[PDB]
Amino acid sequence: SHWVXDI
Amino acid sequence: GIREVILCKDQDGKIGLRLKSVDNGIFVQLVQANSPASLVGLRFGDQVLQINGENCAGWSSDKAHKVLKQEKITMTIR
Repeated sequence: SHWVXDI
Repeated sequence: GIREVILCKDQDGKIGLRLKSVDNGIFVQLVQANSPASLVGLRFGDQVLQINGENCAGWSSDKAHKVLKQEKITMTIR
């Protein structure tokens, strides 16, 4: 239900 | 069961970790094999409780970007 970030 | 990981970016500035915000938490969604993230034992389903000593429950993407993509990163993991 929310964001995705690649680090 | 709380652990701390202290990560070092690779030669290209990357960690190999994908994080996902899903109702009431930040979780590890994918760890690239043979990355700094895999070397400190991060795995799918790990919950990230703190990033650089700050509680990150409910953080927006902007806040995470600011903190994580503004060469040491620390996370508290459950």
